[PDB]
Amino acid sequence: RTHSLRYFRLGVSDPIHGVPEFISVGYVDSHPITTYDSVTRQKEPRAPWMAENLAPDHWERYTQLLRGWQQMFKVELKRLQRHYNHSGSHTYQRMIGCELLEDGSTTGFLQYAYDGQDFLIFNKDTLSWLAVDNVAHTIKQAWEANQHELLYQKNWLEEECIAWLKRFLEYGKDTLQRTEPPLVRVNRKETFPGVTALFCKAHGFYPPEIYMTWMKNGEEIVQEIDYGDILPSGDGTYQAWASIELDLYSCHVEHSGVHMVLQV
Amino acid sequence: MIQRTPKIQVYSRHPAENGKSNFLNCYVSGFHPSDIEVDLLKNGERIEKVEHSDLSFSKDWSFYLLYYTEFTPTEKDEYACRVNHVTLSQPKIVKWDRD
Amino acid sequence: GVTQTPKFQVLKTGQSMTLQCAQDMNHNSMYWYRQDPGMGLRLIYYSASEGTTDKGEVPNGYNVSRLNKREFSLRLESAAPSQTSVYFCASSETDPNTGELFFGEGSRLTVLEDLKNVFPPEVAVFEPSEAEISHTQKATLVCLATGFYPDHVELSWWVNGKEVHSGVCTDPQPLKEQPALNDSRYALSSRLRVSATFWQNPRNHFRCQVQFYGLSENDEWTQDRAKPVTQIVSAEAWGR
Amino acid sequence: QNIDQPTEMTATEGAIVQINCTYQTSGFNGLFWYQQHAGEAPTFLSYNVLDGLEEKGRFSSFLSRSKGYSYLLLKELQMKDSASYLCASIDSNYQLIWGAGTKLIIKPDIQNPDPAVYQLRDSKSVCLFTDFDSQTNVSQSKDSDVYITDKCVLDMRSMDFKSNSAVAWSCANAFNNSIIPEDTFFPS
Repeated sequence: RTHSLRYFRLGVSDPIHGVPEFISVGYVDSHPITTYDSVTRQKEPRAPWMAENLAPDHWERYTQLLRGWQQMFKVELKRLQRHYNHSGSHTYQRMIGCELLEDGSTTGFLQYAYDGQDFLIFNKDTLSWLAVDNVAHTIKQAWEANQHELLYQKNWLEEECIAWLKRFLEYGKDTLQRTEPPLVRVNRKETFPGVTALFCKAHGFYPPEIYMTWMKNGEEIVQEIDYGDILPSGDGTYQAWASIELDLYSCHVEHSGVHMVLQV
Repeated sequence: MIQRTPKIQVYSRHPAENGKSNFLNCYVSGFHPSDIEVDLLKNGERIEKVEHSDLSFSKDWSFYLLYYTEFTPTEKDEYACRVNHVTLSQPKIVKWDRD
Repeated sequence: GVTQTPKFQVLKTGQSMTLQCAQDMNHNSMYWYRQDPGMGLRLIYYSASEGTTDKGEVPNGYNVSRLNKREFSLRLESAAPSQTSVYFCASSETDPNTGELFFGEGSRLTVLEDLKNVFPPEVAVFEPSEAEISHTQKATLVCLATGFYPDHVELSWWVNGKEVHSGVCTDPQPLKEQPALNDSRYALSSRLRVSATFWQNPRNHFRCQVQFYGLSENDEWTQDRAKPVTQIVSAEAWGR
Repeated sequence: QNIDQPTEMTATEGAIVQINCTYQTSGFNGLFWYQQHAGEAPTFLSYNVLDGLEEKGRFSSFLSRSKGYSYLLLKELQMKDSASYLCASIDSNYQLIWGAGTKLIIKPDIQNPDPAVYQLRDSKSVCLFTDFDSQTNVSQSKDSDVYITDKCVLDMRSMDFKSNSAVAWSCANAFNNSIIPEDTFFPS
């Protein structure tokens, strides 16, 4: 099964309403594993299975790093604002991470955003930064001049990130590697006169990845299908739905290697 | 500066049944920037016992959150989720459609 | 780049000491290491950025202050003999560092139970052998700096009032005069080889200068012998 | 884990030397080589994180991730290359681990050996063993009141001349604890 490890950083200039100047959160798939902010000034585990396997002395080194990274972010956003001739509150974002796919192959990514829009995207294969505009182009040139940092990121993405991901997957196996099959139902109702609506509703499933489709006489529908988002139920499970307007219909649900058909 | 208004989704943990104990959820997603205010209402009045997830990050640079509370749905009771964000001139009350 | 003070210091057990370090390279990260024989540098304390500091591998008996972006001081509140070492301050642009770590010049610290064991060197010049001059047409002058404690010396040769480097060999380390003793005094040798024609000119003046780092003006001295302060001890010899 | 490098290495002037470094078995974020002359601060030589050989003048740094080792290759050796070479590696928690250092000793190529032991008199005694070939080693005397210094290399840059020398003080018996050349000159 596909798994991912991700670290995000969010920087805000001139924050109001208790919003921290800096937040950093780590995830394994949908699950938060670590947190740091400019208020606590401390890196802490956000999952019981992280706290249970990593001694409090492990977070000591990460606290220092994050304080240093918090300072760099503040400086970088001040520089970005100057380049764009921008006043007031602006945000700077970073995402680093890797995926371990089902086939055993891997992906790595490193990107920045200014005001929630793509800014700089790392290319670990050509060892370069893709810039959206001229301000990003200026940053790109300064970063590309540092060959060492680039090779270090490629290594971290391809090697270190994967080794951490595998280690965290072992710690959180009872959560991350479990399967809770969906409970699926089909509801039929007459809506506007003549118009019949069919809804395929699934709930109580984990992992959140599910494929839900509507078919007509065993073949795919060329009519409009409505899709409900995969939503967290609040207990570690998810829910989703798919609807069609009936003019031999069946709902096809795939989840974790189990295919399920519900005919109307 | 492009700002993204929150997507507000109000639903129950399990299929709603009048008289049966459940959890009402309010999922707030796709907003930018991060400063947001969420409240769950019962007949227009803010509910005190409300739990929530920490601010979360999406790959598209936006944020999401889940607010939830234990409740027993009844025909007479109206539930909503009131959201405040910079993209809104007034707080937005999103009523639960009752499943 | 990195400016570190002092280069040399003798302390008595219990004395306080501050090691100063400054960088004008706009670096975020600063570090304090200690170097001891037979082992790799060990981190005492570090500062990832301005506004933060944390313990290294060997923090006991030390404390630090990241006073501003430029300065990172190391304090020994009550010096102990185990703190006798070579201290290096360093800085890097950021943390983790993948680039150059920039080191200060080093601070040689000696902590003693009593300053009564501190002695300046005795310096002597040994004139070239007539047999060497006759056999090789070259002349070797030997300088010996003996009886010093601690091993903090810098030997230099001066010919006709000008410091020379060509034809000089100074021992990299001093030898212990009493090897079995913990507090042994030290000895250092240097050679200066000149041509026999140059040695045979009676107008040529040769001088071996030994710079010694010991006690300072503020140190209390109560012995009968002269206070072994930081001093220059020379020996001279003239040609032919 | 551990960073292991040889304590000491000796090679001849003009030859090639390879200083090896085996690093930590867990976590890797890069490897550094630093040079340190005796009594001086360490100076940066190189940083390697991916596989390959990086060449910078007479110095090259190799890294093998699979084999868990690095080497610092020094070509066309010079006396100025006499220093300690420190290996350091970054672990999974970005912590720098230092190796104990490899002291490099360069033997000068002595073109015309003329081993001799001379007696020197004070300008206000000492024995000088000089002009011997680099293969000759100087032992420390077993006698408590006899002081003997290690081999030192002197360069008379105006004459392109190099010589080895040792000093002893407390004459024909001074260097008796060390194996000395049979052709050594003992003047009267």
